[PDB]
Amino acid sequence: SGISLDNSYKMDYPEMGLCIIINNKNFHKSTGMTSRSGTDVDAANLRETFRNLKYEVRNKNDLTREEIVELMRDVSKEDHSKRSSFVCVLLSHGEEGIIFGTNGPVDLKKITNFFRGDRCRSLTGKPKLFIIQACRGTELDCGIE
Amino acid sequence: HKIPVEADFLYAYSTAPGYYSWRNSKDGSWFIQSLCAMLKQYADKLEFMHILTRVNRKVADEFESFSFDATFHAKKQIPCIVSMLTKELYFYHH
Amino acid sequence: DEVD
Ligand code: NA
Ligand code: NA
Ligand code: NA
Ligand code: NA
Ligand code: NA
Ligand code: NA
Ligand code: NA
Ligand code: NA
Ligand code: NA
Ligand code: NA
Ligand code: NA
Repeated sequence: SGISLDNSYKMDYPEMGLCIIINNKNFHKSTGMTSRSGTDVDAANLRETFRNLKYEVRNKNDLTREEIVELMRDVSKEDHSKRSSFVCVLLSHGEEGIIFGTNGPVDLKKITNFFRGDRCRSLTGKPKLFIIQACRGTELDCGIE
Repeated sequence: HKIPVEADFLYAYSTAPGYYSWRNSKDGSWFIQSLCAMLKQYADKLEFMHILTRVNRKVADEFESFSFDATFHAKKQIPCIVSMLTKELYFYHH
Repeated sequence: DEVD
């Protein structure tokens, strides 16, 4: 064939891939974390938006830290050979490097490590997108007119 | 050839390192509101980093906190695109 | 407006 360029990810596999949405609204009382009013609007918006991009959306609500880790592990062990990409959206409380399960924190590295090129071979070379709505600390941006 | 185990990840953070992130109890979070709007408008048109740059602009320009607490009032937010991608990403093909 |  003619000249070929290799500058863009192959996105014409049979499936776009999974879009996992973790929507943590209600937290165990003992954590002291507030209920994240408005997060259901986000989760619905994301579901519709990624639906129209032809992702296979899975919405999960109010997962413990243990459930988050097991969900990610299980998803990373699926066969993604026929999928172009992978998307995970995390909606929760957070701190720098950390997302909260309903009962306590999860290191973000623990979640993303399941999808490393050496640990999820059917996603090697494919884009893995992590979209994170969560605090990264307590600084406030005062802005400038 | 090998590829790095951290290659081909993109982290679309709602806020800059060290900062709070803002969520409106009625409308949803500033970042997710803006992300969905920009994907709806531009996913058939723009490469993903350029979509996310429009999201940065929308969050930066169109939102400012309102609070009865002076500590939390009139505050701004910028999201933070972290890319280890090795190719351009378009959600469309052909 | 709330914080996360
Ligand atoms: Na949210
Ligand atoms: Na990799
Ligand atoms: Na991978
Ligand atoms: Na990879
Ligand atoms: Na701020
Ligand atoms: Na981002
Ligand atoms: Na964030
Ligand atoms: Na936000
Ligand atoms: Na962005
Ligand atoms: Na802002
Ligand atoms: Na990139």
